[PDB]
Amino acid sequence: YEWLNALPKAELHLHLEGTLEPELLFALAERNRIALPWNDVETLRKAYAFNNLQEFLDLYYAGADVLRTEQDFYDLTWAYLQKCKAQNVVHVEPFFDPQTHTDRGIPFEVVLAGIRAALRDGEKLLGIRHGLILSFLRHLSEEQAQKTLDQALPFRDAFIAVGLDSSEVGHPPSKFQRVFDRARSEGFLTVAHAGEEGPPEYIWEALDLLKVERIDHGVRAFEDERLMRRLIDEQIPLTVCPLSNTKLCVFDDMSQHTILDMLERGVKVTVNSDDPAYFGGYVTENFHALQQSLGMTEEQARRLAQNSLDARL
Ligand SMILES: Clc1ncnc2[nH]cnc12
Ligand SMILES: [Zn+2]
Repeated sequence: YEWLNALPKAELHLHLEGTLEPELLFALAERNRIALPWNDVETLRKAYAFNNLQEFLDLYYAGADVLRTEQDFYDLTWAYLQKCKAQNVVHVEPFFDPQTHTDRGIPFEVVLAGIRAALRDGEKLLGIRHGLILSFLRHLSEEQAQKTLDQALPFRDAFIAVGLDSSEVGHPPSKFQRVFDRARSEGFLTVAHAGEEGPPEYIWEALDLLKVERIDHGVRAFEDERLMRRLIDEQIPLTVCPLSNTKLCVFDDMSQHTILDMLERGVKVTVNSDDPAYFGGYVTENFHALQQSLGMTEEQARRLAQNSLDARL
């Protein structure tokens, strides 16, 4: 572990809202004077049992209530930048979900201020380079996304890419092709969750329609050889999330996980923690689960760590 923790890494698939620890959640609630459904930290922590993506999501959004002030968004981001320091993540390209917050009345500018501040502290004090990614909520309309992109236009230099998360199945990338088109046009790079719960088809759609620069998750590509051959050939990065997939039941066990398999095949896979407060591990704890349940070698360790550097935007 300490050896794994010492490796230099990049984290390219990480949702800031999913770094919200039960302890922080209770504290922000107290500061904001909010009566929580949950009786204590322990009761909330026990609630992190999932049978799929949605059950997690419903919870994950409920937690966003305590996020209300610039200082809230600072605290959340800075706490994660500190974990990055502990685990020697020297670089971050994190997600946030503007709509989760703006739809609750919080001004877009407040959300951004607190995160940006934290990120500045991250680089000047911690030596952590960052590339903020703005994610669209895919269960919601393209209209709503467009409205969000309009909010982001004045801020466009704060974001290296637009992303796409939330309930994957039944909301294909094609749903958002116009806004993504428009985003690239306004000079955004792009990325997307594809093939977490949804079919490989969604991953071709991400590559070709949404013109992503990397596939987030992407594990279900394993069912599609033609796709595999493309991944391997184009060296398109995949931001894979071990704990997330186990917690969400994408795999029934860590021993069933295919990330090493892909790696030995030449796929440019990376190790990321995704929603660390909900999956019980930051990036180092992900590498470690690989070692424990799949006898990952120090060899493959260094290799996955290096891909995360290579795949930076
Ligand atoms: Cl991994 C993932 N998939 C869909 N929605 C999400 N929100 C935070 N992480 C997410
Ligand atoms: Zn994710």
